[PDB]
Amino acid sequence: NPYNKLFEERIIFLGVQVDDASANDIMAQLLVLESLDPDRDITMYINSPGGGFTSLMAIYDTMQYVRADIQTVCLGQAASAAAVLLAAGTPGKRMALPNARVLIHQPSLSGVIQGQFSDLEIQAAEIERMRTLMETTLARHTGKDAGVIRKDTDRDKILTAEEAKDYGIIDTVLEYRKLS
Amino acid sequence: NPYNKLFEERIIFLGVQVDDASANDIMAQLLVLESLDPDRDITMYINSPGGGFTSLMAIYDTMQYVRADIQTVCLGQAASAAAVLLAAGTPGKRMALPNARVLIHQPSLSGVIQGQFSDLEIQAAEIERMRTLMETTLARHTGKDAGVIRKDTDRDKILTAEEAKDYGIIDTVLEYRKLS
Amino acid sequence: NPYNKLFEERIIFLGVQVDDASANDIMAQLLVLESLDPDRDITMYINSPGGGFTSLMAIYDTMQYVRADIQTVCLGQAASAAAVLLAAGTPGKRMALPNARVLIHQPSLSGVIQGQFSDLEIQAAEIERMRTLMETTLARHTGKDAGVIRKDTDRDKILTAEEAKDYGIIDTVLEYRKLS
Amino acid sequence: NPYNKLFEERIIFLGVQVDDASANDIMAQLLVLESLDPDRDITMYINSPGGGFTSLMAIYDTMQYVRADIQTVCLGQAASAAAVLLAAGTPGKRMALPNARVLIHQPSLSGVIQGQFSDLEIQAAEIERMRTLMETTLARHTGKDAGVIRKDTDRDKILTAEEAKDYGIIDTVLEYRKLS
Amino acid sequence: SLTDSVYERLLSERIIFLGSEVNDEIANRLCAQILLLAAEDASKDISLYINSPGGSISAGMAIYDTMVLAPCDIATYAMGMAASMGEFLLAAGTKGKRYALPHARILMHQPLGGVTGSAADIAIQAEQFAVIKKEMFRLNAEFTGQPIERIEADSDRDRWFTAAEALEYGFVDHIITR
Amino acid sequence: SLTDSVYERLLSERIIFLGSEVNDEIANRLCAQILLLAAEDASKDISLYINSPGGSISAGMAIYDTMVLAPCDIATYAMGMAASMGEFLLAAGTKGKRYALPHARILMHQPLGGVTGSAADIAIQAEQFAVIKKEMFRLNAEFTGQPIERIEADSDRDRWFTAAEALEYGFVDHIITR
Amino acid sequence: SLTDSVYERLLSERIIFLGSEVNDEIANRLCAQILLLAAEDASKDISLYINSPGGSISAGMAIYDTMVLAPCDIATYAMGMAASMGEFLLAAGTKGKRYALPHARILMHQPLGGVTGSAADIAIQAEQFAVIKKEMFRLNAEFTGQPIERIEADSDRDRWFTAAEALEYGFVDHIITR
Amino acid sequence: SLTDSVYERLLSERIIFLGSEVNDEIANRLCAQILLLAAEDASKDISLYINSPGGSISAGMAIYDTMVLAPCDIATYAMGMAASMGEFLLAAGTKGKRYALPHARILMHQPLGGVTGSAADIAIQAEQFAVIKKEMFRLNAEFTGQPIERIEADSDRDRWFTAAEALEYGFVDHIITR
Amino acid sequence: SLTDSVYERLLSERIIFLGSEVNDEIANRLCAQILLLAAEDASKDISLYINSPGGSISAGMAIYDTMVLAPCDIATYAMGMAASMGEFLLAAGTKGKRYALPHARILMHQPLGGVTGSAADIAIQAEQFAVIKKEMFRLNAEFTGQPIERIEADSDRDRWFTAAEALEYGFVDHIITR
Ligand SMILES: CC(C)C[C@H](NC(=O)[C@H](Cc1ccccc1)NC(=O)c1cnccn1)B(O)O
Ligand SMILES: CC(C)C[C@H](NC(=O)[C@H](Cc1ccccc1)NC(=O)c1cnccn1)B(O)O
Ligand SMILES: CC(C)C[C@H](NC(=O)[C@H](Cc1ccccc1)NC(=O)c1cnccn1)B(O)O
Ligand SMILES: CC(C)C[C@H](NC(=O)[C@H](Cc1ccccc1)NC(=O)c1cnccn1)B(O)O
Ligand SMILES: CC(C)C[C@H](NC(=O)[C@H](Cc1ccccc1)NC(=O)c1cnccn1)B(O)O
Ligand SMILES: CC(C)C[C@H](NC(=O)[C@H](Cc1ccccc1)NC(=O)c1cnccn1)B(O)O
Ligand SMILES: CC(C)C[C@H](NC(=O)[C@H](Cc1ccccc1)NC(=O)c1cnccn1)B(O)O
Ligand SMILES: CC(C)C[C@H](NC(=O)[C@H](Cc1ccccc1)NC(=O)c1cnccn1)B(O)O
Ligand SMILES: CC(C)C[C@H](NC(=O)[C@H](Cc1ccccc1)NC(=O)c1cnccn1)B(O)O
Repeated sequence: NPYNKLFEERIIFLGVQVDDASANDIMAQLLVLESLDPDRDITMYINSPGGGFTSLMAIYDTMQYVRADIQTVCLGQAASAAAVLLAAGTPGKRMALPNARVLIHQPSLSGVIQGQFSDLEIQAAEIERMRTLMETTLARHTGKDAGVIRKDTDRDKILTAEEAKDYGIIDTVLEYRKLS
Repeated sequence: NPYNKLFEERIIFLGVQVDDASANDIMAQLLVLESLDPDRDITMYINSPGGGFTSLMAIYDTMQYVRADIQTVCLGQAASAAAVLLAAGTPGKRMALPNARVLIHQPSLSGVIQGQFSDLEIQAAEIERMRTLMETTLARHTGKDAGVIRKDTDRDKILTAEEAKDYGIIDTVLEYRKLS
Repeated sequence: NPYNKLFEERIIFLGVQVDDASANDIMAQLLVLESLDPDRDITMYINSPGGGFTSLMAIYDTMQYVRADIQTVCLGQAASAAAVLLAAGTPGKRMALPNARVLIHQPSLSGVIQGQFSDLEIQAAEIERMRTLMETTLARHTGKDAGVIRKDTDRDKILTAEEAKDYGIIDTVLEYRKLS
Repeated sequence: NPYNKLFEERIIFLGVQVDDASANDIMAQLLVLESLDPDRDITMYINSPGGGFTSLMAIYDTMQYVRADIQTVCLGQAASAAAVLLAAGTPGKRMALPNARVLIHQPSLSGVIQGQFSDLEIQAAEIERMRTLMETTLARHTGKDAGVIRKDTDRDKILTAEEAKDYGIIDTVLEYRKLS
Repeated sequence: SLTDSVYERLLSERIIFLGSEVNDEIANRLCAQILLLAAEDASKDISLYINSPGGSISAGMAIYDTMVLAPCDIATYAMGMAASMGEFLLAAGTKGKRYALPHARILMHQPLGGVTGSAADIAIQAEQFAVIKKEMFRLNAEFTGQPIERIEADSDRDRWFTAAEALEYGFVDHIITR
Repeated sequence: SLTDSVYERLLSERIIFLGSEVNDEIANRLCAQILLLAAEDASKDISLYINSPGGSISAGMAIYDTMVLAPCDIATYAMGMAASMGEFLLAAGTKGKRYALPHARILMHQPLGGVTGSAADIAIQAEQFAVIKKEMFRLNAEFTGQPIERIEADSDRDRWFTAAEALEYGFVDHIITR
Repeated sequence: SLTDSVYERLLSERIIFLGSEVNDEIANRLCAQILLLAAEDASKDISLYINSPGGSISAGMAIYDTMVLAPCDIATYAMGMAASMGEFLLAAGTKGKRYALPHARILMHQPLGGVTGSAADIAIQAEQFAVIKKEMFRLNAEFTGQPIERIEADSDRDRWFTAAEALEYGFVDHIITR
Repeated sequence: SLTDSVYERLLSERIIFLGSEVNDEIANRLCAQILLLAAEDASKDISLYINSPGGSISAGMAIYDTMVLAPCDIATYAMGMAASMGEFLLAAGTKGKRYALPHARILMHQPLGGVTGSAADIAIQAEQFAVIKKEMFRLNAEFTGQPIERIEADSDRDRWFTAAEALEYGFVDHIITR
Repeated sequence: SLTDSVYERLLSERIIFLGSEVNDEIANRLCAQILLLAAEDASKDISLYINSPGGSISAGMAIYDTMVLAPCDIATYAMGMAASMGEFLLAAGTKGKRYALPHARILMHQPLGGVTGSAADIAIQAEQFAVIKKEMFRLNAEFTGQPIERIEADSDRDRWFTAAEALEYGFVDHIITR
């Protein structure tokens, strides 16, 4: 199996929709790699359309929590939660191949959530707290101010790898190191 | 298992719909084969109806990123994303058996995406960037100009193996090497 | 497992609907058997209702491409893609048990494909190219002229094993070799 | 596993609906048992509601084709294709336990098949050829004349084990060999 | 249709019915009936019998505005069930002419609804829901004569009233008894 | 039908209703009613009560053109809900004769829709959506008297107005009060 | 039905409506209305207000033939939306009597459809689609006065026109303005 | 209903419509209209405008028999689309009185259907389909004046005709032009 | 409804239609029409045009009993399709007054149905199906004048007849020709 073979090579794949199950798989892999060697850098390849904000914050907390550094390499697309996780890597070791996508926007609810107006007010304050927490994470990880993140992630802010490096989501664009 | 047996023989199969899961499987296989031997040519057999553009760019970035050369052999049909991945192989080692298909057209959205007119404008600019990036990739890989790719992939441009070799998608048509 | 046991005995089963997944499985098995021994004849047992034309041409290209000869033995039915793949075997080694069926007709679209009249014209020219390529393959493999194949596969041309041998789809009818 | 354990004991189970997949499984098992020992009798236990006629003829051709004799023991029901396959066993070694069912009728189409009247005429001639081939198989295997099979299988002819032995579908009724 | 026939025959007698969930279609039907009855005679009472399981606020807002802006005094009749927009439109009647049948059940609760879209869209929906709830509670305080804080504390969840309980609270002014 | 009966009876009194989502069918019904009322009397006002959750722009464009091209002065009445095409057709009324009921809720937001097809088709749909949005915003600026930049900045998302807020913005000219 | 009532009342005034997707049923209804209006008076204009999202060509062909062979001069009115068969039937009106309301949106694009059956059946459908597209483009060139090559190059994909753009292209002859 | 109203008004003028798929219900409606028009006046022409995508043969057989046995001369009018049973009933009209509108599309293909049941049932259905196809082809040869072998060779698959092509083949006798 | 209108207009002329599948509802409609026509005039013929794909026997039994017991002579007309209950009710007409249109297709086959429940219930259903089949075959032998054994041997499966074949068998007595 290639996933296990790269797991022995300290490589994690954030390759599916970011839900609680994929979040727990990524957290278990990160904790295993941290218990194995807490100094060697954990490589996280990110090709994901995102998902829930709680799974996003779980993976972010586990990436910042492990003693090993997280080299997040974005491939293809890091939308919604995967772009915040891509910026959540170790500063100076955040990579993305040149044709990868970075989609940053405010968190949204998957469908309609019904209830009384007090419960709707609570859910609205909670998604506003989610938006503020995502903006604070992107401000602390990209070097920008939270207000610039707030205007930019007001709608779908879509960037390339270079555009994400100028934005601060990644710290280096990875060249093609093919020998030919 | 024949897939694992050919994986020890440095052979990868792009044989399903190009979504994020198949993209991550192909990327994991490519990274394993690169970590095993970065000089031996990775053979990628391509029989796929394509899929998303982000998974397309992920597989393209990983194919160009690995130190091993990518001999892309198209079998049957390299449609949409699989034709761009077929052209994404190493120059001089892009193959296709004579009755294979190469379908190149502009990227489309799978269904209807709703939202406000600003979000629709953002999605339209994003799919225009996808079209321009696909045209630039095909221009840099087939030797043609991006405008010729733009007129040709305006609609479904369907080519045979010989027609793809004259077009530049492949560099060689593979003869039938049967001993009889 | 009987499939793997016969795979060590150089026997491949074309026993399901001919889609891209089954096509890639058959191609992987053929390439493994070619890499194992390129002189020993690959036996392909064919009991299939067919499927897509692109998977048909993929399996045909891989059967003609491998260095090993392809003894195609039709069991029960070889409709559509199967019958062309049955004729695609090595000349002189194409077999079918006496009560097998061979259904040859022009390729059809599975359902309705919508779009603008230019896209419909392109799809019509493509399915006409599919019909012409199937007729050319059957003419080069059965010894007949492409026009006779065109009139015969205009509708569902259904033949027995003897009728397929007189037609040229197979080169020998296999007798029942039971000892009693 | 009991199926594999009886497969080492030369026992095959025709226990599901006779479609192309079950047909190919039965053919693979028969070919493995023939390659193992072509003299030892292959026992085929038949408890099946039948299915397609092409899979029926595939299993019949493979049973007559293998060098080993086929002792078909009907349990519960040998209905439709399963009955013709029960009569398709080696003469003198066709068995059925006393409370088994044998349902013989003309082959039918599973649902409605649409198309032009020429295609419907072709499908009607094909199902008439199927009816004639089933009647010829039952006449050559049960000792009766094809016309008697034609009147009997005009509708659902349902027989017990004794009634199938007098009819000729089986050559022996198997007694209960319990020691008590 | 027999139901439409008896409805038009009671409309000729200035008796309208809020007999279903208050959606925009039934609301426009009721406002059209109110406008027709006001164009026929602007001095005779319009009897609105309400048997409704609730519905839309906008619809209820339209019915309420048509009730107040019609020169006729809208006599509302709580008939069996007045839940949500039913009780809001029942208490919206003319003071001294709001009635409850002696076994009607009146359900006053906070407006309900749904949030969707991006975070800014859900925040905008939050401002709109807060304004809607404040307007509905101020209007219910205007109708029942109760303080707005008691209205909001009682309609925080489902708050049930009988005929006498709604007469004591202020949704209706009399209990019809024979 | 009772609803169709009271609708035709108020159509005889030159009172039409935009009481559902503005699709092409309801739009053609409203334009037919407007053309009939203009053929009957071209000097009397046509009262259009709008309780609509929005709908199609084309439908709204058809209703708007029929409103302005009919010699009668179309008096619009915001009744409960005027969202999107409802507020666009409410503000489309004659100046000085656009009214809002005192508790109607008016929702102005950028036009919405979907993109489909190939990249060139979605680009063409992008040009068309940009032209549609610019035309709708210029028309709303013509109606409300506000600058087009304020219209676009406010209708970037869901923008809510009460009766007094819409009177201050310019969708309506008076607030009907008794 | 109120909608059918106002439709028949405007049919008595020789005003017909293409207010939905042009399928065979609505097409036969429109052709029956045209034949009735031609049997009543063959010298008075038939006003066809078109608010249609497109539909069937055979249906559009039937409506077009009924429009031409009708002794009456069919004055078409682009009302809000004229897409595909809507614009084809709008431009099919009498020259000098084709009008567009000042905010109607007109969508001209190559005919669409589907291919099914065997390869010979799909080839036959290809010949038929080519003949259909050539006939529609030649007819649009006859209507608008444009060359057929410009028609085919513009209607290769979705081609959008406003009122003034369609007046410049040739679908309509005047823009109704007050 | 407006559509039924204009249909009955044109039935009073002896103009019937085959405007949908020819199923047994629409067929019995058309035969009832033909029998009524023959009972009213047996010397005046019955105009049958056909815009049909095909349908059942039995239904087409019923309509055809009602057309012939009707004392009146059934003038058929190919209006837009005459496919399968539409073209069969169009060519079934009286000789010299079968017309095609100048842009109608006429499809003549072999009858289609379905087989089911046991092998004897499908064989019986095969005899019945062969007899049906031979009868339909002999009747089309009677109508168009073409040989039956040319009819069967042309209607083996979908065979398309314009107005002039159907006039040359023999489905219609004149092309209505103004 | 236009179809119901022409059906009632032909009912006034004593022409009824069996134009759908013979279920219990259509059967009771036909028996009510027969009873009404017998109450109006018991000496004039009732013309029953049958275009039916079959249906229920009970329903066919009800229609048949209403046909025979009505003092009027029920002239049946095979119109296009007479299958199962159609043919049974077509041959059920008065002797010398059963007609077939020259291209009607008549399908006589054994009654079909379904078994369900326990073994005793299915055995009871078997006795009932045997009695039903024997009664239907004896009645068809009474109608056509053929022996019951030939009826059962022919209707063992789908048995098809043209107009002349059904005239030779005995379902009808004349072939209407002009
Ligand atoms: C934008 C970044 C911060 C993350 C985004 N997350 C959300 O919008 C997700 C939506 C989602 C998508 C897929 C599956 C499940 C849930 N939002 C939430 O999980 C969420 C949960 N509670 C309140 C508010 N939002 B992403 O999916 O756009
Ligand atoms: C044309 C080449 C570049 C790739 C094409 N990809 C797309 O059109 C895909 C959609 C697709 C198509 C088929 C199956 C699954 C998903 N494009 C996208 O994923 C996409 C995503 N966001 C914006 C615009 N397009 B292919 O699948 O037609
Ligand atoms: C006739 C021979 C050449 C092969 C036939 N293949 C096709 O008709 C297939 C369709 C099919 C049929 C069954 C199941 C899945 C897909 N042809 C195609 O895949 C195809 C694809 N694009 C255009 C036209 N045809 B077979 O399925 O009849
Ligand atoms: C009667 C004997 C010969 C075999 C019968 N099989 C058929 O009639 C089968 C149909 C079937 C029935 C059940 C489940 C799946 C498929 N015959 C066919 O496959 C078939 C295929 N093409 C034309 C006509 N028949 B058995 O299933 O009744
Ligand atoms: C007295 C009233 C406020 C109490 C309840 N009304 C509401 O809150 C209703 C419930 C409802 C009905 C139909 C569709 C959606 C929501 N709320 C609304 O109509 C509503 C919700 N959000 C924004 C604007 N209006 B009642 O319907 O239970
Ligand atoms: C008044 C305007 C500015 C605001 C809103 N407009 C829209 O969102 C409407 C919503 C809608 C309705 C039916 C079908 C599709 C979309 N947009 C359109 O009608 C529309 C969408 N795309 C292209 C052209 N028109 B309203 O109509 O909800
Ligand atoms: C004015 C014309 C050129 C533009 C558009 N034409 C078409 O796309 C329409 C769309 C449609 C509608 C109903 C059913 C099938 C297809 N094309 C046809 O009607 C059509 C398609 N194939 C064969 C014959 N006619 B419109 O009619 O949508
Ligand atoms: C008129 C003839 C020559 C051409 C076409 N005929 C048919 O395909 C029609 C299509 C259809 C309609 C309804 C139900 C079943 C089948 N065929 C029949 O009606 C039919 C089919 N099998 C036996 C008897 N009649 B047309 O009717 O579509
Ligand atoms: C009239 C006879 C001779 C032939 C056929 N009639 C029947 O057998 C039909 C079958 C049917 C029809 C409708 C609903 C359920 C069952 N008659 C019956 O209803 C029926 C079925 N089984 C027992 C008793 N009556 B016909 O409908 O094809």
